[PDB]
Amino acid sequence: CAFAVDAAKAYKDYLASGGQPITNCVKMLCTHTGTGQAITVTPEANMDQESFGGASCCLYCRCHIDHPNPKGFCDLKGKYVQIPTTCANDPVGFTLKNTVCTVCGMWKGYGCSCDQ
Amino acid sequence: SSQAWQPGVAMPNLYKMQRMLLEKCDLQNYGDSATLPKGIMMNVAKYTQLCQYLNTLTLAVPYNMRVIHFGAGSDKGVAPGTAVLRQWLPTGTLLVDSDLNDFVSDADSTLIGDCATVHTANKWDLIISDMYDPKTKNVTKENDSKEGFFTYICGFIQQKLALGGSVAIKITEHSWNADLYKLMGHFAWWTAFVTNVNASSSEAFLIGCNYLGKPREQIDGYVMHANYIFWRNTNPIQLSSYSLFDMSKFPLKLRGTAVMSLKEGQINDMILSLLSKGRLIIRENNRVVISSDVLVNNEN
Ligand SMILES: Nc1ncnc2c1ncn2[C@@H]1O[C@H](CO)[C@@H](O)[C@H]1O
Ligand SMILES: [Cl-]
Ligand SMILES: [Zn+2]
Ligand SMILES: [Zn+2]
Repeated sequence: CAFAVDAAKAYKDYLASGGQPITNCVKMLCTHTGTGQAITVTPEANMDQESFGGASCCLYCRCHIDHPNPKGFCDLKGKYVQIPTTCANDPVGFTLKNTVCTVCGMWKGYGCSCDQ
Repeated sequence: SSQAWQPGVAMPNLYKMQRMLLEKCDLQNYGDSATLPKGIMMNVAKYTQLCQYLNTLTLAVPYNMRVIHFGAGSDKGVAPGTAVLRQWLPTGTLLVDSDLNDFVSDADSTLIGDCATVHTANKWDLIISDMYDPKTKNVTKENDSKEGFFTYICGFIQQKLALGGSVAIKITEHSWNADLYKLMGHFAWWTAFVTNVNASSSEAFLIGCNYLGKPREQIDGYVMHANYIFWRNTNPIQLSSYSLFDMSKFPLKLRGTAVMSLKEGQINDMILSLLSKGRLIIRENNRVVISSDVLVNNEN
């Protein structure tokens, strides 16, 4: 398939053009005293984050399209994703645009302190 | 009252013992809305309070626990209730959910279709249903016991709920079934639980705690629903979101409850006593296999 829809680029371009972020991401009630890691088996928001059900924050899940992983696996479905409170207006955009540190499990740039 | 700091209110036992006639439900606080924490959906708040209440019962919580959740989709295309159940349940709990309409879910597996199409090889430790048809809320017509998905739920419980297991099935003034109330008498204990965030509604969760597979009590479900409505009609419940703000003890404790496979002849009074205390589950510990029947038609 030389042709494949690039949903990620479409959403980024849509946001940059002033489009409204995807809504109805499922925010969880929690203590907000968790580890702050990015993607966890139960909500782990710290005081600076909100925790969301993972599937509802996944662009591919929400758009009903194939995941880019060759086996179609989803990093978020069945887990909880922690989103900085300052970015919680657009959890899908946040998870799409950012990366988890493979070492400490925090978001690169939003918790990871490994370059230190 | 002090009820406002609870997750909700369970039917007081004395109301269960009445012989009321069925009346229209007229709630004092109807149309009031609770103030939910910023950005929190009603269905997350509601399931959170339900789970907070279930934490107070003698649920069996085995290793390799199996839970099935009917009516899990929303008009939003997501599954907020499933997200709360998976937060509540021990990590690794097998969670299956289902709905008539398509939705995306955090459950381990999701089946889309009428619940009547759903079959499972295995038994379950907990059954949750939020299935509801708002077309039942017809105040101009008689309020009779409903069939439809309630007929499926009654059979599903009797065929596929492990002994010792529990259920929470959503009902309303008009969405109810007499046999389902009668089946509550096949559990060691039961109630009708109203969440404090949705106390302005005639909704409740009918909860059966520790299934015994046989009647412990003979319940007339037409009378029991009348008793439930009488309770709601005479006991205004203050809308409250207070319990949502303390999540420290929310997770369901992994009790490691024992699972045994037993044939009906071996279920003696001792076994029945263990089942009744939340200390035993009886079912196979095989693989979890589910399916949905699909009707095939060629329209050409
Ligand atoms: N017979 C049914 N089978 C499956 N889901 C149902 C059924 N009736 C209602 N629901 C679901 O119950 C939820 C509550 O209205 C809705 O998501 C609706 O699709
Ligand atoms: Cl009765
Ligand atoms: Zn996904
Ligand atoms: Zn790191």
